[PDB]
Parts: sequence; structure tokens; C-alpha cells
Amino acid sequence: ALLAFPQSQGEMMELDLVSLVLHIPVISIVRHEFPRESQNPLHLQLSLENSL
Amino acid sequence: HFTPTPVSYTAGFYRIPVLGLTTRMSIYSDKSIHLSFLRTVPPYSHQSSV
Repeated sequence: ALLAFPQSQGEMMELDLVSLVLHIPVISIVRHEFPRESQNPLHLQLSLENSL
Repeated sequence: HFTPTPVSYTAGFYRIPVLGLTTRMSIYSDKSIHLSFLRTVPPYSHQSSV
């Protein structure tokens, strides 16, 4: 598996591109609830802060 | 289920709609995966209601 520590939307997009190129499990962290249209089931993105 | 998957992966992320002439499966019809995708023919799921 791969670990991602994005801090911007472009980083998430590039990570999604590389992951779809690999089609493998990759973990990404978003500082908040990040609604991302990237619907690849192999990518697991966790919102760092839960909704208040 | 290979060509529809790459077709939805490429154009769907670019918000470029794609019309599926030879697609009779509703798998890529969740309104989340392949957000930019169109079905020229309905899937067999609609025929289920028949």
C-alpha cells in the first residue's frame, strides 16, 4: 500500500492519477471532509478532522 | 468490463460526457463514478421493471 499526505487539491489529483496508473491501494489524508470525485475504490482517503 | 472502465476513467475526470452506444450495464450509472457519462441505450436493469 502507499501513503499520501496531500495539502492541496492538485496533490490529490496527481496522487489519483498515479494511483489509477498503478491501480493499487493508496492511503491519503485530508485535513477536513474532502469531497473528491475520484471514485477509484483502491484509494482510501481519511478526513483528519471529524465533522463538528 | 474493461473498455467502459477506462473510457469512464479518462473522460469522466475531465467532466467530458461520453455516450455509451454498446453499454447495457448500469454499473457505471451511480452518478458518482463516471459523472460525465451518457447512455445511448438503457441497461437490462430498466428491463427488469418490464
